[PDB]
Amino acid sequence: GGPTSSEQIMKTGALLLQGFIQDRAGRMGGEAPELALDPVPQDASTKKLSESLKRIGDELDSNMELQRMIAAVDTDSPREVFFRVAADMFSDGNFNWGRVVALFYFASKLVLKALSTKVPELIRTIMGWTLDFLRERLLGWIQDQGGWDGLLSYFGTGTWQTVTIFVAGVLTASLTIWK
Repeated sequence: GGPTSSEQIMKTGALLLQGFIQDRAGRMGGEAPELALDPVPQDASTKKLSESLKRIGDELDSNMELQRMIAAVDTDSPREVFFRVAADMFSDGNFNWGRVVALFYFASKLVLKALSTKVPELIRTIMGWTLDFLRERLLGWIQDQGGWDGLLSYFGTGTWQTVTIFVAGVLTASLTIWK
């Protein structure tokens, strides 16, 4: 399977994270135009997947408990908090798509806080952390699931707002451990 190839899984991860960031920070992704990361085009399927992730992210953006905990995160040096939260969400050795979405949402939120200073740098740095965690911890599971396509089934039509309560809850819980 082509979507089961590690290269395709990484590329879709990068494109999903990029689109998440370029929604609330605008073109240039970061800031400095000579350092902007080009938006790599999405095929129809990846666009459907990005649009779904946008709506789930918008729902998470209205979860005030989650937003309070995200806001508490120091974005000067976010290495420690990012990796502790990422590890914590997967510490039971299990995987599900809600945790993946929670991770990519969290990564994108951290970048948009670092919107203060060094955005193209924090964008690259946090994107790198996220894709490294994807490759080291999640890629095999995504391969065994047949690619990114399975994400949509986790939220279901007409139940995705219910599912997002549980997504917010796992991310909120991890951030509480590091509060």
